[PDB]
Amino acid sequence: DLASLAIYSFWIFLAGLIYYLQTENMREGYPLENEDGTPAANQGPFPLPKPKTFILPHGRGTLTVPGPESEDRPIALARTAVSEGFPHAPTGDPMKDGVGPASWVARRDLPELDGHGHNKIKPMKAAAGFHVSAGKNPIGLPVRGCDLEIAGKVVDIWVDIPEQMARFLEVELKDGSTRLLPMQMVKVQSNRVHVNALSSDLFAGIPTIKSPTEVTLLEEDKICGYVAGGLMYAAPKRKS
Amino acid sequence: AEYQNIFSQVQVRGPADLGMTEDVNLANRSGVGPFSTLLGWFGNAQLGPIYLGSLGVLSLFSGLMWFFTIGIWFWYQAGWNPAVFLRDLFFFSLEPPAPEYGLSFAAPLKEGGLWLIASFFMFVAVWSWWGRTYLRAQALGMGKHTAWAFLSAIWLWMVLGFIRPILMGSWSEAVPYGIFSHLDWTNNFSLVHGNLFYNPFHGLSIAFLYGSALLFAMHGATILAVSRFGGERELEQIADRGTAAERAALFWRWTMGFNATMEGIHRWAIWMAVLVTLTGGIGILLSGTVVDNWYVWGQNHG
Amino acid sequence: ALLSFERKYRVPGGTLVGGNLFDFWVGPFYVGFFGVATFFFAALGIILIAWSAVLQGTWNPQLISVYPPALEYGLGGAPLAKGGLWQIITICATGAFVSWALREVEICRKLGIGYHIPFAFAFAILAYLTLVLFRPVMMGAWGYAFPYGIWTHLDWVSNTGYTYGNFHYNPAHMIAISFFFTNALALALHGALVLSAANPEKGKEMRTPDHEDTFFRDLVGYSIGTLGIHRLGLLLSLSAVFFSALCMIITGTIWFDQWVDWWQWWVKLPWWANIPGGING
Ligand code: BCL
Ligand code: BCL
Ligand code: BCL
Ligand code: BCL
Ligand SMILES: CC[C@H]1c2cc3[nH]c4c(c3C)C(=O)[C@H](C(=O)OC)c4c3nc(cc4[nH]c(cc(n2)[C@@H]1C)c(C(C)=O)c4C)[C@@H](C)[C@@H]3CCC(=O)OC/C=C(\C)CCC[C@H](C)CCC[C@H](C)CCCC(C)C
Ligand SMILES: CC[C@H]1c2cc3[nH]c4c(c3C)C(=O)[C@H](C(=O)OC)c4c3nc(cc4[nH]c(cc(n2)[C@@H]1C)c(C(C)=O)c4C)[C@@H](C)[C@@H]3CCC(=O)OC/C=C(\C)CCC[C@H](C)CCC[C@H](C)CCCC(C)C
Ligand SMILES: COC(C)(C)C/C=C/C(C)=C/C=C/C(C)=C/C=C/C(C)=C\C=C\C=C(C)\C=C\C=C(/C)CC/C=C(\C)CCC=C(C)C
Ligand SMILES: CCCCCCCCCCCC[N+](C)(C)[O-]
Ligand SMILES: CCCCCCCCCCCC[N+](C)(C)[O-]
Ligand SMILES: CCCCCCCCCCCC[N+](C)(C)[O-]
Ligand SMILES: CCCCCCCCCCCC[N+](C)(C)[O-]
Ligand SMILES: [Fe+3]
Repeated sequence: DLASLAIYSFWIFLAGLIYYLQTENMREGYPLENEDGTPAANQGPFPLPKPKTFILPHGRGTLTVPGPESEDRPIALARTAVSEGFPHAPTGDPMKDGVGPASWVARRDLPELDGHGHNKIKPMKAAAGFHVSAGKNPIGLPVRGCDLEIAGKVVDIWVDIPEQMARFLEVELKDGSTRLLPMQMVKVQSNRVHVNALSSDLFAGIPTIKSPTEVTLLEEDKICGYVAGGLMYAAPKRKS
Repeated sequence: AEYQNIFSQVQVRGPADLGMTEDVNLANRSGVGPFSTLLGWFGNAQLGPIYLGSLGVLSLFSGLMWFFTIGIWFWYQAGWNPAVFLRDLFFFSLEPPAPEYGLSFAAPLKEGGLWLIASFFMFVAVWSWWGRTYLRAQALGMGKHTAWAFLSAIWLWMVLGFIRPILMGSWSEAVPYGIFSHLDWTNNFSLVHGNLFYNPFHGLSIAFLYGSALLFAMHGATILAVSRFGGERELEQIADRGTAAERAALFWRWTMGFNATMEGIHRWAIWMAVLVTLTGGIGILLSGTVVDNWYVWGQNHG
Repeated sequence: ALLSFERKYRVPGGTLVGGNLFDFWVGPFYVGFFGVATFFFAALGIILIAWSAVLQGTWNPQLISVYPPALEYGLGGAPLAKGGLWQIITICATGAFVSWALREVEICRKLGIGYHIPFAFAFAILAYLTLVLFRPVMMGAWGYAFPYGIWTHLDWVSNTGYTYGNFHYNPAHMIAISFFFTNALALALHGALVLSAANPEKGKEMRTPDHEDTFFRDLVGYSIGTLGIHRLGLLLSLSAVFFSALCMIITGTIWFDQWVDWWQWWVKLPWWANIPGGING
């Protein structure tokens, strides 16, 4: 009867849908590879999907996936075994090197633009009409690191204009140079801003941006990458 | 105590955003509203503006027409007595025309006609809002996903109060407007058709509902887990995969063996949820029009 | 074996327990110490479940079902065929679940991300623990637990439900359902919102977050926006499940009567209890 027809129908629908769904989720990082970068032998039952192209919005070009993958950057990792499936030890400073939990992908070196063509993200000094509206204003707080030592001072907040939201703190180092510090990895406090991933001695190592009114997608990644990795790599300096 | 980003810890404000101006008849958009700092702890503080306009207007109008045609009925029950009105608020009920009348539009106003008026108002309210959901996408040159997704919902509602009543031969087979009464109807609808736990669409529908919570839990916690690399900026990450997309995919590949892309995870999403009411609507539609009793059907499936 | 960008992530470290011992992969899968724990618990339990399938004398999965010790055994242990097997199986499930969470922690660390996912999962684990552990215990017998079988478990649901009347009236059950519905609504929207921006009208240029935000204000005149909707989803989910636990942990323990009747409190407030009219006079 209809019921049995409908339900058998549906289990069939659902199966091609998962299949659809799954191949659609194969537009990045495929096909698979061996630890050497050779194409692996077995890609599973699902084919690569027939490719699609994204028209990007401010003359910034085109994107077609699936397409050619390459980590367009050296990887400083030595194998630690004779067989697939083991960790690959860093051969240098995984921080300085950008491997591990400190990894970054070589994104574009343009900035994200709002819908109007202007840079999504700005230092608030150049962000016309913008002001801290609730919550402790960090600007002016000293910055502590996980070693319980001071590392700098906040000398502005880099705001996302269209979503109107603090994304980074800019910090002034002893140096007199500044770094960005992702909003999501600091505790703004009553009198200090505490940074747990980095001990004071590693802040200088936080990567720098070329323009000082501007970050690019590449520099966001290198930075967020850097300070995320400290969680693992600074942890010896990370005093309780 | 690492920071979690469930709550913004410093809020920031700027000139009211009046939004992109694609083909939006800008005449129709309202003025910016105030800013809730309350809301601002969680997400955006900008209340408003809103594009109202004929379809917005008609919808919004009848939306109240429906709401009010019910509420007075409640009052008429309460003996116009605001104590009673408050005491008995969930117990009141606007029920459909007695099955005597069936699909008749001639039921006395006091014996079911007040229900039809209310429904007629809801029908127009809901469809016009649907069309509103579409036009808004068109005027910004966006895909029409929100409208499709909205149909799924509309499907089950269509089926509950409209198609199934018609297919059964009477309006009495619909859902009464009332807080406690639509609960009862529901518990009873199951009892009559031999326990919906044996309707395999019902069971399918539960699996998706459970799964929508499953997934939105997975997706949400993941984006927050990688917002330290700007995960929430999903459009640009689609356009240019960041480490955020990569640690996201990777955490999941290493846990359970396969994974999504940033555009991908949102397809899992819209379908995982849209299937709740899509399956749902069916389970109900066959119920009583074609299967009198799901146990008996469960026995020999024909 | 590896995704095209995987290898620089496959570094050593992040393990909670046992150093480099189990710090390695198998296919895509990461094996913790806890990779091993969960395997062992999962093996054992699936074994005991088959052993039940034998004492029961089916292999058909629609029939297999593994009930708790009956109410006489209380919170003691039953003979295997008489409820012991379920009790172990329950111990093993717990072992599996917790372990699976800890491994998510260990992956989190290696990748350098937050712990929000292990976090949210512990609410599911908690919902399960409520029905098979906290409630049974507070009630006083393993026998109040649901049974491990595909339909028999729907049956527990239904009778347990119908024990207290129409279970709709359980007020925390009302709260918990509103989130389930609300969450699905929000997952519907979020998904649709992104896809429609990433996949615009045609030869039209991939829209923007600003477009996304704009679409909503036009529509309903406010937009939680993109950090928000992900914070929203995590919350509605966790809340649905949180209230689901609630509504059960109170049922049978501090309320054992018909749920509809608990509503009498409202209606019997003394400043209207005695008025004549409406539904209740
Ligand atoms: C799904 C299958 C059944 C059914 C089964 C159930 C069951 C069972 C339950 C509900 C519940 C709800 N149902 Mg129902 N319900 C159905 C179809 C509907 C339809 C419809 C098709 O048009 C509507 C409007 C509702 C509406 C409602 C709400 C009253 C309530 C929570 C809504 C929600 O979570 O939305 C999610 C998101 C939204 C944004 C809409 C929210 C709407 C708000 C305003 C409702 C809050 C009520 C409040 C204002 C009452 C007064 C409070 C003070 C004490 C004065 N149901 C069909 C007939 N419904 C739950 C409930 O608690 O009811 C009492 C519940 O337990
Ligand atoms: C929490 C609420 C109630 C309850 C009420 C209901 C109701 C009501 C229904 C179900 C339904 C289902 N329930 Mg139940 N269920 C409960 C607790 C459980 C437990 C519990 C141990 O934690 C589990 C594992 C299940 C599992 C299941 C599935 C068999 C089925 C589809 C669920 C789904 O899509 O979820 C979403 C999750 C996913 C999509 C992820 C993948 C899940 C897969 C499907 C898990 C299957 C596991 C199963 C085959 C056993 C494997 C165990 C051993 C390793 C072999 N329920 C409690 C008692 N359950 C529906 C059904 O149709 O089954 C009869 C249904 O109508
Ligand atoms: C005693 C009760 C019976 C039973 C009888 C029913 C009945 C009857 C029905 C369900 C339905 C459902 N049941 Mg059942 N069900 C039982 C036990 C369960 C259990 C459980 C045991 O734990 C669970 C988890 C469920 C879960 C569910 C859902 C999966 C499903 C509805 C999905 C939905 O989101 O609709 C919510 C969404 C909507 C109603 C869509 C409406 C959208 C419209 C357009 C909203 C417009 C709003 C309006 C214009 C006003 C504006 C709003 C205000 C501004 C606020 N059932 C038992 C066996 N169940 C439905 C189903 O699909 O079954 C197959 C259904 O009809
Ligand atoms: C006749 C039935 C009664 C009734 C009786 C009950 C009873 C009794 C219960 C509920 C519960 C619930 N009801 Mg009710 N309910 C009714 C009608 C409804 C309808 C209806 C449509 O109106 C709705 C929407 C609901 C909705 C709901 C939810 C609030 C809740 C179930 C989800 C949950 O708890 O997640 C919790 C999630 C879990 C337990 C999942 C845990 C999963 C674990 C951690 C891991 C699984 C791993 C698995 C083994 C993996 C397999 C391996 C493979 C590799 C996959 N009820 C009617 C009136 N309802 C249940 C509840 O609240 O529980 C606390 C419950 O016990
Ligand atoms: C896949 C199905 C799931 C889902 C999805 C879903 N719902 C949707 C959509 C989607 C994808 C839409 O895009 C659409 C939407 O508009 O999103 C915001 C919608 C929608 N889902 C809604 C509700 C809803 N969805 C439900 C369920 C579900 N929706 C599932 C979870 C339910 C349940 C659980 O039963 C409810 C309660 C609406 C918010 C919205 C459609 C709104 C609508 O159609 O109403 C028309 C207008 C009126 C009725 C106006 C009157 C409203 C009140 C009765 C009067 C008081 C309020 C008034 C506005 C005050 C005005 C004061 C004046 C002085 C100005
Ligand atoms: C906030 C709670 C919501 C949610 C979230 C959620 N679930 C999660 C996560 C999160 C955050 C994970 O990261 C984790 C995951 O890895 O997902 C892919 C998971 C997970 N949630 C799962 C299921 C699940 N979650 C559910 C619900 C929910 N999970 C909520 C909607 C349900 C419901 C709706 O019932 C189910 C069925 C798994 C897919 C996965 C956890 C997998 C796992 O724990 O592995 C360890 C165990 C095994 C491999 C096998 C179990 C071995 C046992 C010893 C044998 C079986 C015993 C059992 C008692 C049988 C009972 C069967 C009968 C009831 C039919
Ligand atoms: C506070 O004081 C005031 C004045 C504000 C009054 C208060 C008002 C109140 C308290 C109102 C309360 C309303 C409530 C609680 C409504 C609840 C509804 C619920 C619980 C569920 C609704 C389910 C109903 C559905 C499924 C109905 C579906 C309807 C249809 C699909 C349309 C039916 C079609 C019709 C009759 C055909 C008309 C003609 C055409 C165009 C074909
Ligand atoms: C229009 C739908 C909006 C739903 C979002 C509401 C979430 C509010 C959460 C609390 C916000 C503020 N806080 C932190 C002070 O609690
Ligand atoms: C979005 C893809 C995930 C869909 C989940 C499919 C598994 C659900 C199994 C439900 C068991 C159902 N049935 C029909 C016997 O009742
Ligand atoms: C429902 C769970 C599906 C998980 C899919 C996992 C894909 C694994 C690919 C084969 C890897 C093989 N192995 C373990 C033999 O090395
Ligand atoms: C944190 C572990 C929780 C596992 C829950 C297992 C429930 C059954 C355990 C009781 C077994 C026997 N008893 C009553 C003699 O103790
Ligand atoms: Fe998302």
